[PDB]
Amino acid sequence: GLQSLTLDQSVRKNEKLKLAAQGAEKTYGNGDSLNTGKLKNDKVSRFDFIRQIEVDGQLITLESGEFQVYKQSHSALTAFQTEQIQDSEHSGKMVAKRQFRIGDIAGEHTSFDKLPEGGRATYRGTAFGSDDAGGKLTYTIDFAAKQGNGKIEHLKSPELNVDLAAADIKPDGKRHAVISGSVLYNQAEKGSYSLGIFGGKAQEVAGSAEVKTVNGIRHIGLAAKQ
Amino acid sequence: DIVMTQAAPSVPVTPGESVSISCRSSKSLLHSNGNTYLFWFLQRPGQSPQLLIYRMSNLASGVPDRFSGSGSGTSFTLRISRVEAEDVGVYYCMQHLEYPYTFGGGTKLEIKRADAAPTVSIFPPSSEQLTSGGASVVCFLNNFYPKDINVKWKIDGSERQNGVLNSWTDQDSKDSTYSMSSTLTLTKDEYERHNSYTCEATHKTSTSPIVKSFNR
Repeated sequence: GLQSLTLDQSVRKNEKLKLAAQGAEKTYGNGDSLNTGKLKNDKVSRFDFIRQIEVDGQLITLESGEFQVYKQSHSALTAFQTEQIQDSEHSGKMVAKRQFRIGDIAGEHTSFDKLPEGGRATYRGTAFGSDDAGGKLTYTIDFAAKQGNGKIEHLKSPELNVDLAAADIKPDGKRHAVISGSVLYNQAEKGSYSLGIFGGKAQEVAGSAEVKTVNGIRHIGLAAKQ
Repeated sequence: DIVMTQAAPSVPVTPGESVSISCRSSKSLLHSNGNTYLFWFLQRPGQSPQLLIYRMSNLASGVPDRFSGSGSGTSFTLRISRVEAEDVGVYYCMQHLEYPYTFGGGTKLEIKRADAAPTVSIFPPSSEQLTSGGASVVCFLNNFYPKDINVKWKIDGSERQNGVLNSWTDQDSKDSTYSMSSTLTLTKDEYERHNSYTCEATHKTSTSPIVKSFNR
């Protein structure tokens, strides 16, 4: 599938990201490439992570937990399940604290100017959030109307099974085809979503959603293919 | 607040020996993250406290292998394995689990050296002082063990008892000796109004009082 992924959002300028799985560990820096080629397509791969920096000669761990990678053929995305984090803010201790957030959404972006000029495409894939990679994403794009819409199903948390309301395809800053819209729960707005189109023939979609729940804003990683 | 109880105000130890100083918290200092937020410091007189132990057991950089720390969660112990003269001071335990950060009362580490004799020195008032109007006859009874000593002053033979100050040293960090200074202060004329001045040191090591004098 996608053979490499450049880590950008996932590891900032003066950080090192230590990934470990099945006894092996490798360290990455910003701009470094992740060998997604070795990973299974259409599944979440999990690694132990430690995000680190160096302060006046000593190595400091900022956060640790589980690093997740979802691989498709022309797109892939990463996410972080924090388990422990530095509370540099108040009690300067490493505190047990769980948060889930998307890292990088990468791949071969489809140009807005090189999209199919017509026809209707259906994408099927995964929606994954905190402790739950079992969600199903269904998304439809009408290339004549240049509009897309979809839905998220099969997530354990009921408020995360939402509609991805109809939205226009637009060019982003790099003229990549992107769809940014509203998230609905039982037909009422409860958040926002964004999906990029990937592959030379718009084979795939990948992106994320942010849903407001009674427990706060929750992030959902999204990836589907024709 | 969390209270640090350092029961013993002092703790006797002989050189080459093993010492233990105990601390006690009013709450388990072990965090849910597994780390026990306890410090140990040493403060020598006229100096800032120096760090010895962090995270209850870890030895701060540049601290001799001699030192170590252990603890339960509410009971902590600082341990010096082979006690040197330079360990003499006050040991404070500190918690930094929650605000406010609180310290233990302190535990003075007293060294038990073998009885030593003073080296009494007498000095007449400074040529500089006399022109300023005064006269301070100073006496130094240095490097003696133990602290129990008494000094007398003889002016031409008659006992001098009023206008004399005695300053005592903290146990010496090189030989675990004690020292003190006696200072008989008079006016320019009052001092020149007499000829012989002497120092009478009385210590356990000598039944026969220790004397040091000068004549003009």
